[PDB]
Amino acid sequence: SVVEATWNDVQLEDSLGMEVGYRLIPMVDFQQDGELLGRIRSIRKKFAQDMGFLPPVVHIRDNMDLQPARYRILMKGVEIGSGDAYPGRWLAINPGTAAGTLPGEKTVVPAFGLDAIWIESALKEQAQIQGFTVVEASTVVATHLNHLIGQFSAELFGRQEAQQLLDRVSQEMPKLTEDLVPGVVTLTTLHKVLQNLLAEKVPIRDMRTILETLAEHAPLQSDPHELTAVVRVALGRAITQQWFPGNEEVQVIGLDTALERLLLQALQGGGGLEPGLADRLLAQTQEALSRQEMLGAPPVLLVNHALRPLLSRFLRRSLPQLVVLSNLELSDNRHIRMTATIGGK
Repeated sequence: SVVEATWNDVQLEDSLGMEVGYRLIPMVDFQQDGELLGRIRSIRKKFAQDMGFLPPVVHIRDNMDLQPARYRILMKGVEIGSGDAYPGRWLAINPGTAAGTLPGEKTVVPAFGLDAIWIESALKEQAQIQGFTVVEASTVVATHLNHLIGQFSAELFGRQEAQQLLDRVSQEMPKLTEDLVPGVVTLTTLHKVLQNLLAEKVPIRDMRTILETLAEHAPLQSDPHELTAVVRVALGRAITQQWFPGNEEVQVIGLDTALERLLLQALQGGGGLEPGLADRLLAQTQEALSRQEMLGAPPVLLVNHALRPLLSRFLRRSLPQLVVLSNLELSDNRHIRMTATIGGK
């Protein structure tokens, strides 16, 4: 080569990254406009003021093995999503209800999970008025990034990100922090708690309540999978108001009184559930899920407080659409009504 090899030639693995074909470099250009880097900043901003932490910088490099207009989205090196985005063009998408068609390569685009037609620039006002939603091309990439962050936010929330958060908390209630870590709770434990929380879509903007609650219970208990369940109940009014806004009815999914004990039994001296139960749940569970999807009701299962740690650990890795709550985490001022059940069909 021209210049001698130095340690600066060691590229470390990026927490969150992106690779881009040459036809897309113009929208990821530092020097030129950067039509996309604007949209990425707005995602990282609107994520911290919303989910309570700053996602890690998106390291974008180009890679010439890719098609001209293809992007890969990477996490810690592994590709976690990819798609095609064409700069001169726009995208037209039916929300499921519009009528008409249009000229183009019909593609079930990966960013939205809907069917949609890439169209050229001038058909805009017509596509909007036939019933379509018309987006720019950077917006396609950006929207695709945004789903991937809010689906991997548990694994993007690394220990280095937890310390960085602890330092933002520590400048607005320094009392709280000075003696909770590494005093009563080790940063390992705190991180395992906030990660278990981000994992089930539970916002952690209320550090005031999470540290107050830990500092109360940490001396007499230090299993994260146990403190997690107790921070959850501290956040009950906030979790309730997440999936059930207003003070109207609470149309939940529940499980059967016998099935409850069936599992409650398998809990005590069991190291895990047995194979037979397994496949019955997921079918019987997806059964009740499909009813609520027609009725207009949310996908929330409401279980006994000792069953939630493990129905969510078991069901969610198949149907991550599913929210698994606890009767102890709902507000009392709320009217319940189990409008779908998990029993003998």
